[PDB]
Amino acid sequence: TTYADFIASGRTGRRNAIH
Amino acid sequence: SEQESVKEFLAKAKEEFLKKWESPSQNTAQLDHFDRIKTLGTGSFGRVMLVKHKETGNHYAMKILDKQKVVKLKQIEHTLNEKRILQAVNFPFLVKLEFSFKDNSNLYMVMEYVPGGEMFSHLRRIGRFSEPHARFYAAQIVLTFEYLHSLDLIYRDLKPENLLIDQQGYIQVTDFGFAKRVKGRTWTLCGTPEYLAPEIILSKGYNKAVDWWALGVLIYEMAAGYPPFFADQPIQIYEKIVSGKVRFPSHFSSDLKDLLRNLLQVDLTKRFGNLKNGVNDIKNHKWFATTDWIAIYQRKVEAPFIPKFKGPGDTSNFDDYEEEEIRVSINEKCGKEFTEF
Ligand SMILES: Nc1nccc2cccnc12
Repeated sequence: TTYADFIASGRTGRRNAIH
Repeated sequence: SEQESVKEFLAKAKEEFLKKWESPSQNTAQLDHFDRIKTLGTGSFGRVMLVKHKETGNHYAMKILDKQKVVKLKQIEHTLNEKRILQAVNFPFLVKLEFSFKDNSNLYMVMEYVPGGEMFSHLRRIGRFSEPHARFYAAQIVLTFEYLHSLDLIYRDLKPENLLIDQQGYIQVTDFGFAKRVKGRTWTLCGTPEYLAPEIILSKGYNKAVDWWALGVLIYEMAAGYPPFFADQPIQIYEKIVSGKVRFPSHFSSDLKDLLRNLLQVDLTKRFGNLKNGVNDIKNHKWFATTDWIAIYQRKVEAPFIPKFKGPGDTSNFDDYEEEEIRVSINEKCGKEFTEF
């Protein structure tokens, strides 16, 4: 499921701004 | 008539904003006015700490920026933007700047303490919000962006990490680190990867329409539990964003998908919020048909939940962070660069 893919991804924590 | 009232409200709001924009407050407290309690969040420039103001006993969130780090990161003008704008704005869903000052080492912005934690924390824990709950939060962002944009301000860092829940269950936007007052287009590469509009990624001039794109990303993430474009490498996120494709969970209502196709529109000439009707293409969309915009502004709508509160100065709705001792150098750093702060 897309949710399972999200939860296993490296991007579920707080996301830093870019610049 | 409703639209004329909004017009008149924003006109008076701009008169008040510009008075403070042109004559910013400066140096309205000092560090030893506060007892430092606990770190509430971290960032590249510094940290936000829970503090107690000694003379009143009020709790505040004090954002601390290391001037030398701000310079190294080429964020001088953005940091001046952030404080000049925050001290001038006034809206129910914008965190209130109460004091600001600087010393030899750091910049300090002292805000009203919002005790209910980041929306990010509640969203990750519960998984996803129902559409009524997501609509309740989204409506507040719609009104906040209508306010900011009317003042020629672009926010540029919308995400759940920056939306705090207050004791009434309503949203307070914090972190104006990328907020900018601009009438033309602008060009700075800034934001958070999942929320970047295509025109930012592609190095085009852009305007307030990037905030409405980001609203589409936020509403999607609130209602789905994951953002519309994600991957472990930022480059792959950008490839998804510019591709023009987006898929929706099967539980997304028909109205929600139609709203999101118009917000997550790669074509600036078709993106809701950037058309002839401005924000009213959003406010009048069927997905918002039950939203009482005035009642939301007046905080008269029952919230989806009220965060838990053990007492004043309680931080249980926030993660724990490693504490670092705030040091102030004997020598003034970067004085010229931050003279107006
Ligand atoms: N105004 C605030 N209140 C509580 C927590 C906060 C965390 C980061 C930034 N601002 C905050």
